[PDB]
Amino acid sequence: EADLTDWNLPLAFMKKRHCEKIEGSKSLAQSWRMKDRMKTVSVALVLCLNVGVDPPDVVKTTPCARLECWIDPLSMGPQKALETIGANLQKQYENWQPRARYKQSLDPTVDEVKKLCTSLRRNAKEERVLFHYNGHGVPRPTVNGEVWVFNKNYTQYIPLSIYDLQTWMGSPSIFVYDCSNAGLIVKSFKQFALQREQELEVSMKNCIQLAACEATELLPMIPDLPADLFTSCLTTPIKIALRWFCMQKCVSLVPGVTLDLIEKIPGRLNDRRTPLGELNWIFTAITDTIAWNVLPRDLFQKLFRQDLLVASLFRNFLLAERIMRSYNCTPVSSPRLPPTYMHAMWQAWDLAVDICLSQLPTIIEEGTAFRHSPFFAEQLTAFQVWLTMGVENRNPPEQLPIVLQVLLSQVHRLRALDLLGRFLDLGPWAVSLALSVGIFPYVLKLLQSSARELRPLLVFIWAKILAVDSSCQADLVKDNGHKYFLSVLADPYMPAEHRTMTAFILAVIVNSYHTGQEACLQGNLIAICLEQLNDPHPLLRQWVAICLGRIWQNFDSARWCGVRDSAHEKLYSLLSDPIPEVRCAAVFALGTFVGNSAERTDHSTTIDHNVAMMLAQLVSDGSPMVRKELVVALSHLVVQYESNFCTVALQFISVYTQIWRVLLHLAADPYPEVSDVAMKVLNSIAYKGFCDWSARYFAQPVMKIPEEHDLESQIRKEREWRFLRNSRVRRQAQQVIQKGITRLDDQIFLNRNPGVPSVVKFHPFTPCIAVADKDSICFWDWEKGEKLDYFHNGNPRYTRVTAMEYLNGQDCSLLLTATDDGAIRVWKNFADLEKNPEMVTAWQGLSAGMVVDWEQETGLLMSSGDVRIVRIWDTDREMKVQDIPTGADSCVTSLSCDSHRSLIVAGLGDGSIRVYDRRMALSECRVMTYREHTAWVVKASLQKRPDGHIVSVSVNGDVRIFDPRMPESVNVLQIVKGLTALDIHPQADLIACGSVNQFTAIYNSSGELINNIKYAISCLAFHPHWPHLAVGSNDYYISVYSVE
Amino acid sequence: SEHKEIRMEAARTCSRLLTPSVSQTAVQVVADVLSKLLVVGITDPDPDIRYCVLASLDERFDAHLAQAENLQALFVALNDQVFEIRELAICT
Repeated sequence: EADLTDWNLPLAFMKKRHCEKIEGSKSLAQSWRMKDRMKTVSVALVLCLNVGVDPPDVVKTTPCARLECWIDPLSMGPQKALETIGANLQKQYENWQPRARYKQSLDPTVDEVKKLCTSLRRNAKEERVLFHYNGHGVPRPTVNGEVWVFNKNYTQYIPLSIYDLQTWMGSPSIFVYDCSNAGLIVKSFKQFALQREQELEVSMKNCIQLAACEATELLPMIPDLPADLFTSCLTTPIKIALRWFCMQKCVSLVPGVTLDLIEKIPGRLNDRRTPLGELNWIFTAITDTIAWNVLPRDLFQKLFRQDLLVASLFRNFLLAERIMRSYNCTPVSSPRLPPTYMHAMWQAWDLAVDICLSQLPTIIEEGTAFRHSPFFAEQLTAFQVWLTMGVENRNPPEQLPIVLQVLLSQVHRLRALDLLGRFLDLGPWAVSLALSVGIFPYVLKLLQSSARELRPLLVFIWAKILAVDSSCQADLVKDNGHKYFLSVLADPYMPAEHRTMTAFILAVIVNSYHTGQEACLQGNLIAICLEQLNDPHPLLRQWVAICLGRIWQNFDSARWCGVRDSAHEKLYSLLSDPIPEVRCAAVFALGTFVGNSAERTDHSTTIDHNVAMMLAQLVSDGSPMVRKELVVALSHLVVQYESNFCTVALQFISVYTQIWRVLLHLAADPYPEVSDVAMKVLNSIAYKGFCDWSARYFAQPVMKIPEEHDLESQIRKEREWRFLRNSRVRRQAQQVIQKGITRLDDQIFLNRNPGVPSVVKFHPFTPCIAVADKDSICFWDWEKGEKLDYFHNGNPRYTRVTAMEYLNGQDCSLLLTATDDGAIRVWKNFADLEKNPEMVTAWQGLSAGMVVDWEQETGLLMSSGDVRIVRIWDTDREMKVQDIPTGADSCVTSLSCDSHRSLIVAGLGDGSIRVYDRRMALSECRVMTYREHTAWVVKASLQKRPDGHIVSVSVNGDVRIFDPRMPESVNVLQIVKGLTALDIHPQADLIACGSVNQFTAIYNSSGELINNIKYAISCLAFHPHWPHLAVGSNDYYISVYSVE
Repeated sequence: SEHKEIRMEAARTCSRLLTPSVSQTAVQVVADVLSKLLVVGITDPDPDIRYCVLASLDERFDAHLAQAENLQALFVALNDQVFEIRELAICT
């Protein structure tokens, strides 16, 4: 089952390639941080009507458009009713905003106009004035933008002073022109504004304008219309829409409806549960949706998000565009809008009305409890579909402005909040899109609700926002909402993920600035954070320790609880942590605990000294990141220990010097960045971050599905074709042994390679024979018989590259190199000369003789040398974790750590052979000792086998074979008595002898011999399956031997 | 492959070869061909190709047919010169 064996075969440093790639970003528009709040001043209501006096331009007919604000003056008290309409119109505007004033201005002459406009403008200059007009009992506007009222005499022509109004309205304002040629007023306003420019050459028009028709047009006279139609739309859209609707079609698919019933829809145009609330509420959603769809991006916020009475009547403008184009009108706007009348969302409106008014012919009479509209259910479903494929970031989904209404609506909030969660869990565009749509104020407000439902919802959403967003600035902590988080930091009633997010959110609140460290005192965050050290989830333990380490920022009043309730000592339980990310997170927090203590000394010197000695312990790690974070926790102590360090530094030319001793340990490290990190921190004293990795994760999508179950997933397709290949290789490479051994009748190659015999390794299925210079990783090709290249291991030339291993064999051909001084270094990408290699990790493992045994077999690395011990290395702790001694005192010179009998052999520096049951107590490891060697053990092949026999050679000059259950050397080959190179390969059962002659000597485990062939040599090895030989030889050279 | 009969059976190929196929990776491969096929259904000036391309769709792809961009391609098809294409379109 080869591709299952290939993945079952473990691999090394898999996560370690991820972390250092700490992400950065730049600030958006993020204009949900919206500034400008010029509201309205007041409404001018220059209600020029001269009631009953026909402007002589017009001739009426009996079927006449007559109503205004749904009052008829012809059937009312004439000169009295002229007041009533002004109050009525104000009261309609008060529905759209009452927090601004009103003057009801009836047939005003220029003096009256001057008084009205200038007095109101004088009360507030930068604020928006509302110019509002009606052109009745008043002829059509002049070519030069003028009017027709004086002392209500006879529709008397008057210049409107419009070019003076142009500075009265020069600062922000809005204008409405209800008249028979309003586009002429707008055009001429441009000619006067251009005359203002033709002075300003020594705010051209920011101010808003709404025109009841274009210049060429003239108003309708159909009696079924309210006469003030443009205003009636801008003021009462629902009455218009319903009263338009009911006339339009030419077969009434619901037939019961009449004008009479649409007057009597129940509700009060301000209650969503009532039908008369529902149609408005739907209309409110539709208009935004078109706006987001069809406008260029900024213009939407500029008109529909900056200000209320700007936006609100603007929504009605689209409804006006529809009815007006039904008739012969084309109303027009200050800004240069694109058209809208056609858009598909209008048909969603018309269906929603038909559904509603199907019922009303009974509800009016039969006490029918009405059926609520399905509009929102239908809408969220469509969005849910686009998420459920979720297949892109292209043409982003237009339902987005509908979502905002359900974030408020309790009746349906849950579903919407989840869907929004999934959307926010997508990549940063979706976050940016929600933010710039103006999701923020809802997501700000709604944490007012301590409903447990917000834990998987608004809290998760907050987490993902903050994962990218630095601009949220403990806002809900200077506001009330934070009380939510203070529960779900510690609240156990859900999985630790929910605490992980909250620990991150509170770790963000302390990341932001001192507002979080104040919030620590406003809720005792230290104590409840320490309670979370105990939960099993490692990334919670990380976020808890990064929380406390940010709590101990320069806000020393927080460190008072960290001292006075023993946080720093209690936290040492996460120095007893196997997880190097959690270990680092605690190491960081103790770093800032001492470091940021406002240069406080005295009793803190004694206590923080214990923190320093406790930190000094964790030098144990092959981990590059613990090796950095240890030195960085010490540079954090130095944040106030630089107040003492100058004299302490001189002692190597107590506890300050234990920090110094640890810094002096890491400054030599074979990973250049770890030697650098310690070197630069020693040097800065001599002259006198990880949390961003935690942040760099949290943006990643969670709901999106891991790959390997998909047959089209490329990781799987590479594995499945390329590694399954090795069934045939693992057979074929051993088939000459299966078929029985034959003469060594051929050679692939004899020539130079740039490496010394201090290391030789054969790569099993792929061509790199590694033979390396004493400072090197260097290579030649066994498949084709060809030069590959030299590269540098980086160890200094008084040391020696002494061993090599591969952290698989076939797939990810990661390689380890080891050095006589110990130096362990791990390497990639040279493996098929694709590109330039790099070092994935290195550490000074083993700090006479050095030896290595990597187990692909089990997922463990082992090595021995001057430490008088076989180190056993674990990549899960990233540490030396188990330790087997020399037994005698002469350090090990050849070894095998078997895991098929589970044994060690240590061929020693005194030439004795130690055999170990590695289950025995570590002071007692000897199962056997042998002493038929007494100089130095050059070869110690304890075969990792069911017949786990020992072949061994020593500087005494002899070969012998030994059995681990016998106190003796049992049998003999000695084909040459003893010699400068030998191998005994455990899957070929062959031996090769480093003949001093020009022909290499070759023999068998049976004591039999085979044909000797051309090249004293210092190293050789057989292939891991093939009965073929690589000879790393002597004098920067290789020769290779086979059957043919 | 402007030669008429190639185009007809190449449609009837791509359809059935897709029919046999959670993870994004396969679904992306479905989507990729599916739209590039659908283009032809409205596009082709050889009218019976327009017919056969539509005829090749079924419930066997309903999830991607519930996608809005495709609903536009359907609506575009829903109005046509050829009565039978319209008769087929309404069913979907």
